[PDB]
Amino acid sequence: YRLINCNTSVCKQACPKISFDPIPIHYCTPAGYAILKCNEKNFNGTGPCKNVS
Amino acid sequence: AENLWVTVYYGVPVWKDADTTLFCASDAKAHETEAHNIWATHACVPTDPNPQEIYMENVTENFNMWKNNMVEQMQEDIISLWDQSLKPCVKLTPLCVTLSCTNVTLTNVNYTNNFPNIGNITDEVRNCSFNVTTEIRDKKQKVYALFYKLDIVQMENKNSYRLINCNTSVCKQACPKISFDPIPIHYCTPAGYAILKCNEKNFNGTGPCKNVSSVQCTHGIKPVVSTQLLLNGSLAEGEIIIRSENLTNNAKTIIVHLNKSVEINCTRPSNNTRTSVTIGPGQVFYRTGDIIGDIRKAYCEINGTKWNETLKQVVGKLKEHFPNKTISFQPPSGGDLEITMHHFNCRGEFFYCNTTQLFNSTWINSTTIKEYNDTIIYLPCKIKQIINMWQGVGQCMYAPPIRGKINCVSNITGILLTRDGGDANATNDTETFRPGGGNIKDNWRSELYKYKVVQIEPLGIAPTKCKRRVVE
Amino acid sequence: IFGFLGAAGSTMGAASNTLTVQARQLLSGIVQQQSNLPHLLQLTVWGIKQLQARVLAVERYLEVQKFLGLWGCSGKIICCTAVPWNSTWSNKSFEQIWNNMTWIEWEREISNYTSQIYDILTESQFQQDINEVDLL
Amino acid sequence: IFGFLGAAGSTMGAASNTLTVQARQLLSGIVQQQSNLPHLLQLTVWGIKQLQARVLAVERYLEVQKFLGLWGCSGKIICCTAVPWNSTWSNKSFEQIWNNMTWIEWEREISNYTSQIYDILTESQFQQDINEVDLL
Amino acid sequence: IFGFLGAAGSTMGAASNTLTVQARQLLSGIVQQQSNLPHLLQLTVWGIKQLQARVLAVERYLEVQKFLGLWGCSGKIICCTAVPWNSTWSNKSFEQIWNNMTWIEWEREISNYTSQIYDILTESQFQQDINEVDLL
Ligand SMILES: *[C@@H]1O[C@H](CO)[C@@H](O[C@@H]2O[C@H](CO)[C@@H](O[C@@H]3O[C@H](CO[C@H]4O[C@H](CO)[C@@H](O)[C@H](O[C@H]5O[C@H](CO)[C@@H](O)[C@H](O)[C@@H]5O)[C@@H]4O)[C@@H](O)[C@H](O[C@H]4O[C@H](CO)[C@@H](O)[C@H](O)[C@@H]4O[C@H]4O[C@H](CO)[C@@H](O)[C@H](O)[C@@H]4O[C@H]4O[C@H](CO)[C@@H](O)[C@H](O)[C@@H]4O)[C@@H]3O)[C@H](O)[C@H]2NC(C)=O)[C@H](O)[C@H]1NC(C)=O
Ligand SMILES: *[C@@H]1O[C@H](CO)[C@@H](O[C@@H]2O[C@H](CO)[C@@H](O[C@@H]3O[C@H](CO[C@H]4O[C@H](CO)[C@@H](O)[C@H](O)[C@@H]4O)[C@@H](O)[C@H](O[C@H]4O[C@H](CO)[C@@H](O)[C@H](O)[C@@H]4O[C@H]4O[C@H](CO)[C@@H](O)[C@H](O)[C@@H]4O)[C@@H]3O)[C@H](O)[C@H]2NC(C)=O)[C@H](O)[C@H]1NC(C)=O
Ligand SMILES: *[C@@H]1O[C@H](CO)[C@@H](O[C@@H]2O[C@H](CO)[C@@H](O)[C@H](O)[C@H]2NC(C)=O)[C@H](O)[C@H]1NC(C)=O
Ligand SMILES: *[C@@H]1O[C@H](CO)[C@@H](O[C@@H]2O[C@H](CO)[C@@H](O)[C@H](O)[C@H]2NC(C)=O)[C@H](O)[C@H]1NC(C)=O
Ligand SMILES: *[C@@H]1O[C@H](CO)[C@@H](O[C@@H]2O[C@H](CO)[C@@H](O)[C@H](O)[C@H]2NC(C)=O)[C@H](O)[C@H]1NC(C)=O
Ligand SMILES: *[C@@H]1O[C@H](CO)[C@@H](O[C@@H]2O[C@H](CO)[C@@H](O)[C@H](O)[C@H]2NC(C)=O)[C@H](O)[C@H]1NC(C)=O
Ligand SMILES: *[C@@H]1O[C@H](CO)[C@@H](O[C@@H]2O[C@H](CO)[C@@H](O)[C@H](O)[C@H]2NC(C)=O)[C@H](O)[C@H]1NC(C)=O
Ligand SMILES: *[C@@H]1O[C@H](CO)[C@@H](O[C@@H]2O[C@H](CO)[C@@H](O)[C@H](O)[C@H]2NC(C)=O)[C@H](O)[C@H]1NC(C)=O
Ligand SMILES: *[C@@H]1O[C@H](CO)[C@@H](O[C@@H]2O[C@H](CO)[C@@H](O)[C@H](O)[C@H]2NC(C)=O)[C@H](O)[C@H]1NC(C)=O
Ligand SMILES: *[C@@H]1O[C@H](CO)[C@@H](O[C@@H]2O[C@H](CO)[C@@H](O)[C@H](O)[C@H]2NC(C)=O)[C@H](O)[C@H]1NC(C)=O
Ligand SMILES: *[C@@H]1O[C@H](CO)[C@@H](O[C@@H]2O[C@H](CO)[C@@H](O)[C@H](O)[C@H]2NC(C)=O)[C@H](O)[C@H]1NC(C)=O
Ligand SMILES: *[C@@H]1O[C@H](CO)[C@@H](O[C@@H]2O[C@H](CO)[C@@H](O)[C@H](O)[C@H]2NC(C)=O)[C@H](O)[C@H]1NC(C)=O
Ligand SMILES: *[C@@H]1O[C@H](CO)[C@@H](O[C@@H]2O[C@H](CO)[C@@H](O)[C@H](O)[C@H]2NC(C)=O)[C@H](O)[C@H]1NC(C)=O
Ligand SMILES: *[C@@H]1O[C@H](CO)[C@@H](O)[C@H](O)[C@H]1NC(C)=O
Ligand SMILES: *[C@@H]1O[C@H](CO)[C@@H](O)[C@H](O)[C@H]1NC(C)=O
Ligand SMILES: *[C@@H]1O[C@H](CO)[C@@H](O)[C@H](O)[C@H]1NC(C)=O
Ligand SMILES: *[C@@H]1O[C@H](CO)[C@@H](O)[C@H](O)[C@H]1NC(C)=O
Ligand SMILES: *[C@@H]1O[C@H](CO)[C@@H](O)[C@H](O)[C@H]1NC(C)=O
Ligand SMILES: *[C@@H]1O[C@H](CO)[C@@H](O)[C@H](O)[C@H]1NC(C)=O
Ligand SMILES: *[C@@H]1O[C@H](CO)[C@@H](O)[C@H](O)[C@H]1NC(C)=O
Ligand SMILES: *[C@@H]1O[C@H](CO)[C@@H](O)[C@H](O)[C@H]1NC(C)=O
Ligand SMILES: *[C@@H]1O[C@H](CO)[C@@H](O)[C@H](O)[C@H]1NC(C)=O
Ligand SMILES: *[C@@H]1O[C@H](CO)[C@@H](O)[C@H](O)[C@H]1NC(C)=O
Ligand SMILES: *[C@@H]1O[C@H](CO)[C@@H](O)[C@H](O)[C@H]1NC(C)=O
Repeated sequence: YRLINCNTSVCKQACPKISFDPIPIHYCTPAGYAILKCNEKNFNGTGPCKNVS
Repeated sequence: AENLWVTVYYGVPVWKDADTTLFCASDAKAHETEAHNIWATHACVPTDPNPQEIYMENVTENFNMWKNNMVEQMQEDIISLWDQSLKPCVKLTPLCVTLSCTNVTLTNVNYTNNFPNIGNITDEVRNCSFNVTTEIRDKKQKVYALFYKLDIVQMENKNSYRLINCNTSVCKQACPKISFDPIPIHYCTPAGYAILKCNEKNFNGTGPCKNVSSVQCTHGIKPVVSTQLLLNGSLAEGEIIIRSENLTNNAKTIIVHLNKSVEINCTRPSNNTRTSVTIGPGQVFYRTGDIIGDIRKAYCEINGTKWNETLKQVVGKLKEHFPNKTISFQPPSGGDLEITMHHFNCRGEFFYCNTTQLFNSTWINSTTIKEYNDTIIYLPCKIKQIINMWQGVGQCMYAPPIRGKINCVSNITGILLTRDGGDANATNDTETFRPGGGNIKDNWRSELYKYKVVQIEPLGIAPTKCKRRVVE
Repeated sequence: IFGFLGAAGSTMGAASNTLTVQARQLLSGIVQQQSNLPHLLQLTVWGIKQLQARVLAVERYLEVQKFLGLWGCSGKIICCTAVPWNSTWSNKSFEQIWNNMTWIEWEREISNYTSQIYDILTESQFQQDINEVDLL
Repeated sequence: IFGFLGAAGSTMGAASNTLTVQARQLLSGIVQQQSNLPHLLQLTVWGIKQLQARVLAVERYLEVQKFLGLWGCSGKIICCTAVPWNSTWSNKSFEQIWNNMTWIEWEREISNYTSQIYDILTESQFQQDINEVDLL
Repeated sequence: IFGFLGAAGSTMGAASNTLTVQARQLLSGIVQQQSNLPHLLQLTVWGIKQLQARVLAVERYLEVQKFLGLWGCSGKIICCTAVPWNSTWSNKSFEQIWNNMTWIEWEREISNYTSQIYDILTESQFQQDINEVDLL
């Protein structure tokens, strides 16, 4: 047999001291920008939102 | 008088000579072809659809070619882009081993459309077999490939060859899905700087220009790279212009910039097929499998009469700076293959054309006009694959073969000459100019000779009879 | 009406009626655009020259606005001042300045003293505030 | 009282009592902090997305401060100008603007002419500075 | 007659005469030069510390210029406002403030209230601008 990846690429070994635990990440805007959030609970994908915060 | 007080004016039209970080702006209409060009990448900001050029009337400004900083920035940008385009993709370290080449045997068409009748590509390519490694390290395979004789060097044991780069560097294959097409690049300044452009039509290199105008950024500049003849350039307006840093210093190159193009029509009539092997895990090496059908050396055709008149005009201009001598051209006297032969590019294939029928003649006194018949000059051209474009700074490259027939139609808007040094014991009223010479920077001085970067100083101070109202 | 630097060759009298055309263009530039199309594109060779051309545009604007703040000329295009001309900087008459020179020649005659005229301008504005704090 | 953008839905005349709330937050942010803990940590993926957030904040703030300086409204929140309203930009009455529209609705109504009003406002201030030079 | 920060030990009365000395140096620095000689020099380890030193200097200047714009003190060094010190921030007499106190000590003992004086100073200026709108 041969390894699965030996014709597509070469795979660097996942690296011993790092962790794959997902820590929550907050995406924040610079100064002069803002993020409008649609608070409607029964809100589908697109359209007008009426209690934007 | 005694009623003069300092008054600050903001926005006055003053400037000082300075150097800045020019960025790139290119038109998006040419792009969006998903071609991933090398130079005019998608990273360049969109250009202004209606650029503004303001005619500055009463000002004379001291322009200085040969000392422009705009050129060196272009050089560094070209080198950096060339390096970063070759970074991601395949190397060629497992490729070049002890090859074994024999003369190629081909089956081909007979007549081959023998209109030029220049020659035949036999005795230029070698059909070499060598052992490479497949995707598995513990398995070696014997494979054949067609290599031009300029890419392989002959080591000891004369029936065994090696690639030309192994003992000096490692070369990375020209990367398969990128383009070498020169898309025009505009060089725009930050906000606070301006570019002064000299509009004099008959303007030598340096001196005080009397017809300056102001622009935000330059015209389209093609990064096309050539050695002996400027290609795809911008024509001179007034007449033939001969520019050099000092015309009495033969170490300084001469740039002859024309006001009427002479088209050069280049073709590779051969039929090269492209095959692909695997030299490693996910690393594919492209090679020339066979030459089937037409077999003929690549050549470039030039109208003889147009070039002949162009040389007449260039000699007419040259006689003014050298008043009492005959002007005679001669072919290059030696050097690298990038100097002795006109080097350029088409669709990834790198051409080296001979150009010795264009560049030797004598013009003694123009005693009588000599009339001839229409002729077409056929310059033979070689093709190279292991390309070291810049001698020691640029990464060595291997350009894969291009399937099909290659054809370019280009303009010749300039010539790069180099005067042969003179002696003192006896000068028989003759001067010989040999083409080529200079570095790559002279290919971009031919475009950036009109432009100078200046920094705006908008804070002015002048006396006035007004006094600030002092509060009680 | 003239464009950018369009009256740079005209005399100081007639080149001072178009100060706004060279003043509208100290921050506005093409560089605020993003790209032709949006790895790590913020590190490309063309993507570093564009980052340093935004910091250059900002800095060149502040070094002229910083002086205006100190002299008390913020928000003004033409700003009078209570600093008298000693004529050691330049002993020309009024007519020989506003009718016989362009702005570039004038800024070359007093290039000696601009390092000192700036300090005199700053002190005068400071002396206006001290004379006004201890007076009201 | 309202928070940032809190009066975005109120009318023009009633949402103008909270201008300082949205004017105090044009440079202040979280980005100025260094990191959780400090190779070449300035070339991380989030070391560049934070370097360009600091530059975007500066240019966004300096974009309007440039116009305030030209118009002569530096250091002021509400600034009165000597430019008459020709009503071709909008001919709505006083009560149909300050008591009936919204700042978002209003600014979308005269978005056609804001490129010209900026030129008129700048040139009007230049004429005021010329007048006082030949007056004092 | 003093250098930068030369009056940091003097009393507040005698240390307010050298305000311009510490004010001329909020943008000016050595960093604005290019280098000893012009691989990838723009991303050297010390080509990045210079890039972030230029941004830090610009942002530091704009943190105080932002306030002076709101308070109405743009273009002035000693700006006299209309906010009444209510003596809750400090009940020290006028003599004791300006006559054995240094600028460093004063800032420390009112450091609890600068977050509130800044918001009061902004509100007074806004109330000034509203009063002129319905007065002119
Ligand atoms: C949806 O959400 C779900 C809920 O969050 C989520 O499920 C959770 O998944 C995470 C995954 O990280 C789980 O966290 C891990 O839990 C492990 C359980 O450990 C048990 O066994 C230990 C004995 O080995 C016990 O000691 C331990 O009890 C105590 O454990 C803690 C001390 O370690 C202590 O604080 C607790 O209070 C408890 O009392 C438990 O019984 C745990 O082992 C693991 O620890 C790693 O991560 C910690 C940080 O969270 C580090 O502090 C710790 O040192 C471990 O890090 C090591 O391993 C990492 C991964 O390889 C490396 O990156 C680190 O560098 C480090 O590796 C170093 O040390 C090695 C020696 O240990 C050495 O060999 C290496 O070379 C290197 O030097 C971690 O905490 C969590 O428990 C799950 N939740 C539940 C409820 O079970 C789910 O995954 C989510 N869904 C999806 C799809 O993701
Ligand atoms: C001096 O100036 C002249 C004039 O500009 C210049 O000549 C021109 O050079 C360019 C660059 O090589 C030529 O453009 C190429 O032309 C070939 C010819 O194809 C013919 O046949 C097709 C039908 O199949 C016709 O549609 C076409 O019009 C031609 O008649 C094209 O095949 C090339 O196409 C490639 O580039 C396109 C760019 O959008 C892609 O869309 C296309 O898919 C092709 O890309 C392929 O190769 C890429 C790598 O190169 C690869 O990344 C892609 O994935 C894909 O595989 C191309 O259009 C142009 O024809 C020349 N014009 C003339 C009149 O000769 C000279 O070159 C210049 N001098 C110097 C020294 O540079
Ligand atoms: C828009 O969303 C906000 C969310 O804050 C709604 O306000 C809350 O609504 C929920 C559900 O009705 C209540 O339980 C909360 O007490 C409300 N207030 C807060 C502070 O959460 C608001 O009602 C929504 N808009 C409309 C028109 O209902
Ligand atoms: C300064 O340069 C401009 C460049 O446009 C010159 O304008 C051209 O001059 C030639 C020579 O007579 C005319 O044939 C063209 O019609 C003119 N316009 C253009 C667009 O080319 C101008 O003559 C030069 N000299 C002066 C004094 O302005
Ligand atoms: C290109 O420049 C040459 C100058 O070298 C021009 O040649 C001149 O053309 C005029 C036409 O009226 C003749 O009278 C001159 O005798 C020519 N000079 C020489 C030295 O032969 C040529 O006309 C220019 N062509 C274009 C298209 O601008
Ligand atoms: C460039 O070269 C190509 C081929 O070398 C030219 O195309 C041929 O031109 C000859 C001229 O007599 C014709 O007889 C052929 O029919 C053309 N086609 C082919 C397939 O050979 C092309 O015209 C040249 N371009 C220029 C500008 O001279
Ligand atoms: C280069 O040499 C190799 C081997 O010497 C040639 O490969 C063989 O070519 C013959 C042609 O008659 C075929 O029948 C064989 O199948 C090919 N493979 C082998 C393993 O023998 C190759 O054709 C040569 N290339 C050229 C262009 O002549
Ligand atoms: C090569 O250039 C010459 C010009 O030196 C061309 O000859 C001209 O051709 C045109 C069109 O056929 C005629 O009107 C002219 O009278 C010819 N002579 C001159 C002096 O212009 C010749 O046609 C060109 N060759 C090709 C293949 O196009
Ligand atoms: C370009 O072609 C010319 C011929 O057109 C070559 O000149 C010949 O070079 C060989 C090499 O020693 C000499 O033996 C001949 O006497 C030369 N002249 C002729 C008419 O053949 C020239 O060498 C070619 N360029 C290069 C770089 O090889
Ligand atoms: C090669 O040169 C020819 C003639 O000099 C160019 O043809 C003209 O180029 C100008 C560009 O200024 C266009 O405005 C004209 O429409 C073109 N045609 C004619 C009949 O004048 C040609 O564009 C040049 N090729 C390249 C790639 O630049
Ligand atoms: C949203 O619209 C409603 C309805 O116009 C506003 O509610 C009125 O606000 C005014 C302003 O003080 C009061 O005089 C009225 O009594 C309110 N009710 C009605 C029925 O008109 C509301 O204020 C608006 N939202 C905001 C944030 O101002
Ligand atoms: C440092 O403190 C000393 C006090 O010990 C200051 O000296 C006094 O200065 C005042 C005003 O110049 C004089 O009226 C006193 O007579 C001085 N007293 C002594 C004992 O010399 C000194 O000026 C301070 N230095 C600075 C730079 O503030
Ligand atoms: C002048 O300043 C001095 C010190 O800066 C003050 O005197 C200090 O008083 C405290 C008691 O509150 C003593 O503990 C210190 O030892 C004193 N300082 C010295 C140097 O002896 C004094 O209060 C200030 N002047 C006035 C009028 O309050
Ligand atoms: C979401 O629901 C609302 C009301 O039911 C409707 O107006 C809107 O079109 C819907 N959007 C989609 C994407 O279905
Ligand atoms: C190949 O080139 C030689 C060189 O002149 C020529 O004699 C021959 O006819 C060409 N063709 C073949 C098939 O050999
Ligand atoms: C390739 O290797 C095989 C077996 O290892 C050998 O027979 C053949 O001669 C080699 N070909 C070369 C070295 O060109
Ligand atoms: C260029 O020509 C002008 C006059 O046409 C002359 O004054 C100047 O010295 C020349 N410069 C050079 C470098 O030859
Ligand atoms: C050129 O090579 C291709 C590759 O298969 C072939 O199809 C084509 O027929 C060849 N050209 C001629 C003229 O036969
Ligand atoms: C070029 O012109 C000269 C004029 O002296 C002539 O001798 C020569 O034969 C010409 N070249 C061609 C190829 O006609
Ligand atoms: C041009 O070519 C050679 C180059 O040295 C020269 O000697 C000769 O006189 C010229 N003409 C021909 C036909 O070679
Ligand atoms: C004029 O400049 C000199 C230069 O030293 C200076 O001493 C003098 O004080 C200046 N004039 C006035 C009125 O201050
Ligand atoms: C109003 O618009 C008209 C035409 O668009 C113009 O003539 C007039 O000057 C404008 N008003 C002002 C105050 O400029
Ligand atoms: C305001 O302008 C609109 C559009 O020209 C026009 O229809 C309307 O009658 C105008 N209002 C008045 C009061 O003239
Ligand atoms: C004085 O200022 C302080 C600041 O904390 C505040 O708490 C207090 O209410 C103020 N007093 C008056 C009368 O405004």
